[PDB]
Amino acid sequence: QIQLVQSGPELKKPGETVKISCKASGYTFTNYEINWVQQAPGKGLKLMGWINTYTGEPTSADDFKGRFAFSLETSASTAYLQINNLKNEDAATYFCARGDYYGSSSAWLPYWGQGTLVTVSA
Amino acid sequence: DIVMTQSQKFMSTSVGDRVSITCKASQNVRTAVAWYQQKPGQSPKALIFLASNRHTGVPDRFTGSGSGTDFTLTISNVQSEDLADYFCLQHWNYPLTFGGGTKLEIKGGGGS
Amino acid sequence: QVQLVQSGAEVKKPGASVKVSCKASGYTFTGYYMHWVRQAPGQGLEWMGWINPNSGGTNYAQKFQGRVTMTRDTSISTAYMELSRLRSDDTAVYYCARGKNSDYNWDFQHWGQGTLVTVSSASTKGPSVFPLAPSSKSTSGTAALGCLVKDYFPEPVTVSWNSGALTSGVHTFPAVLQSSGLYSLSSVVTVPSSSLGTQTYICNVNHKPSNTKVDKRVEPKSCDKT
Amino acid sequence: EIVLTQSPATLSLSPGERATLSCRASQSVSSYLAWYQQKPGQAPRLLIYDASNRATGIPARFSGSGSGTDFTLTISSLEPEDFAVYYCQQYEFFGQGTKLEIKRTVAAPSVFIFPPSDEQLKSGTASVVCLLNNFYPREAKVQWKVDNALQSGNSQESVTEQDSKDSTYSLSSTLTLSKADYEKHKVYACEVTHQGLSSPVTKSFNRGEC
Ligand SMILES: [Cl-]
Ligand SMILES: [Cl-]
Ligand SMILES: [Cl-]
Ligand SMILES: [Cl-]
Ligand SMILES: [Cl-]
Ligand SMILES: [Cl-]
Ligand SMILES: [Cl-]
Ligand SMILES: [Cl-]
Ligand SMILES: [Cl-]
Ligand SMILES: [Cl-]
Ligand SMILES: [Cl-]
Ligand SMILES: [Cl-]
Ligand SMILES: [Cl-]
Ligand SMILES: [Cl-]
Ligand code: NA
Ligand code: NA
Ligand code: NA
Ligand code: NA
Ligand code: NA
Ligand code: NA
Ligand code: NA
Ligand code: NA
Ligand code: NA
Ligand code: NA
Ligand code: NA
Ligand code: NA
Ligand code: NA
Ligand code: NA
Ligand code: NA
Ligand code: NA
Ligand code: NA
Repeated sequence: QIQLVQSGPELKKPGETVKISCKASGYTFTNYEINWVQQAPGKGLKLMGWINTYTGEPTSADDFKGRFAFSLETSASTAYLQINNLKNEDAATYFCARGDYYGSSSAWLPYWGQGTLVTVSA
Repeated sequence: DIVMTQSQKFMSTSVGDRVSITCKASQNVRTAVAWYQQKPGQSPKALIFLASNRHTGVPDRFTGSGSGTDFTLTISNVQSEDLADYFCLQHWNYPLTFGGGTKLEIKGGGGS
Repeated sequence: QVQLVQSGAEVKKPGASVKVSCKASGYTFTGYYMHWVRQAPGQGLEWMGWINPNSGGTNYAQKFQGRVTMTRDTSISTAYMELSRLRSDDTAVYYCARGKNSDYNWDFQHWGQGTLVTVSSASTKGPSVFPLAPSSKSTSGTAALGCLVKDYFPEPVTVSWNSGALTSGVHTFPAVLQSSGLYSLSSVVTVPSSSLGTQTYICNVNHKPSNTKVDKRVEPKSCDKT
Repeated sequence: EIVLTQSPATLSLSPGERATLSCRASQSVSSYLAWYQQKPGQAPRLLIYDASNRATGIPARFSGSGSGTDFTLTISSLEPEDFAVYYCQQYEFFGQGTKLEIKRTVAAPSVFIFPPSDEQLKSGTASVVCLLNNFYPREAKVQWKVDNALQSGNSQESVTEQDSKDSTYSLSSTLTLSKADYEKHKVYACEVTHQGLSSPVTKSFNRGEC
């Protein structure tokens, strides 16, 4: 039942802004946090931040504080990633993932969106 | 942040064989390690969580072991559809951190 | 109809081990995680861990890592919880619990009936029953009498009056754990002060752990002082 | 880690009234929170999941709500079967419980004192029992005085579950002394103070009397 659907690929220029969506369905949306992961070439997978879907309060990882904003739309069961002042290094595939707690540990990521490719063309 | 070290960047195997992918945590993460499979174009798919527990629908060919800092993913009876990248993840403390990834080549190849 | 039937009460000494079983019926045993939750006397619920009966994989609370082992036997749809190196504060009722949904969830909709595990160095001992004598000179138009059920182990004890014919006004108090390690309780009943000389009052005490049945007649104390 | 603080520790309400039970999480993570009911000698029963969804078979007078860290279980109109202990839960963590008991008119206890039996003294111990019978509220002060000397550390109390008929409580206080110490004194008294008593009640006996 569980599905996370993201917006399509984005072709942007340096300095512009891009807003990626993550639509959730098949479960109680506010029961699970949404996490955002960056997969940039040569850098591996990096957790960018996560958002409390119940209160809407986001949290950014250290390296993504500033130009990266995480927001919410509970009525549509949708989480958003917005990147401001796009740089070349922001070119990557971006994933949203649901965080689940199974006990005696922090949350892991059992369900991922299909990914969103962001291309920075100069 | 906790670092997850996958020293194996690449490995080649044949259908029917078995391979072990290792992952070294920089801190004691107890048993909170998960393993993922990623095929080209697709997102990562969860294989193991909490070191040794399989996610829904994962064949028992995939087994995980380890606690503390030494962790291993073992893929027995490798099938052509196992052609993919594999990453470990520590979910002991945020921020969640991923291993560098291990590409698994299937000499028979041509599947999934 | 989902049902989880656990093994009977257990008695162990410090340092020993205990293994509780949980027989599942009314659903596909291998399709649902099984959890274990305990509850100390007078305290709340405490999660211990779960097991995936399909795979055998487990996960234990950090407080019990290295001291608890969870297994299952799919051939008899039974899950097990083994806690070793027992100590006094492991005395508690141990439950198995099954989630609501077929995937992993914390919503424990189905519970076993609980298995009491007593950890103590005391040996099995039947109670000593003494009368709580009434008196026409101690009324607050009602007299009170009872039986003192003292120094027994382990829980539980049941008390009736007149083989069950007397029920109204009966109060059988919860047992208290004495510093000696033995339990003790009292059972009282209020009755008309006028019937103390006409009605016979006997308390029927049963301590099945020691296969003990005691009947004690309660009457006013015989005073002979001049 | 999440700490669930339930409040109040005990709620005293009458059948027909509305009960409001609170559960506060040390930090807000999600709405993945359930409520359970538990009666003496029984296993918990799932009431609410996802903070506000009602489990199958639960009457609709139970409802759950929440806002950030603060969660609330509401029982619109209490039935006699609703008085029990209630727990909240998020992941592996449980609240410590809220007891819901029946509030009724104040009722003073009947007080009785029982001396030790000759048979018990022969064994070498003396148990003196003081009985408080069918009173409300549950709170009562029971003090032992031996020859007008306050006793401390040598008595235990036991309370019954709230009576299903009159919604009262009964309490026993057992003073335990060795035969030797029991023979060193004469006057044994049980002093009871309760909201339903205009003045405290004292029951006493003198050792080796009538
Ligand atoms: Cl943000
Ligand atoms: Cl928002
Ligand atoms: Cl999945
Ligand atoms: Cl390599
Ligand atoms: Cl091989
Ligand atoms: Cl954390
Ligand atoms: Cl196993
Ligand atoms: Cl009396
Ligand atoms: Cl609490
Ligand atoms: Cl509050
Ligand atoms: Cl978090
Ligand atoms: Cl009070
Ligand atoms: Cl005392
Ligand atoms: Cl008590
Ligand atoms: Na990568
Ligand atoms: Na965490
Ligand atoms: Na580091
Ligand atoms: Na598992
Ligand atoms: Na399998
Ligand atoms: Na096992
Ligand atoms: Na009664
Ligand atoms: Na006399
Ligand atoms: Na509240
Ligand atoms: Na039960
Ligand atoms: Na009902
Ligand atoms: Na309300
Ligand atoms: Na009722
Ligand atoms: Na309880
Ligand atoms: Na804990
Ligand atoms: Na007292
Ligand atoms: Na009782």
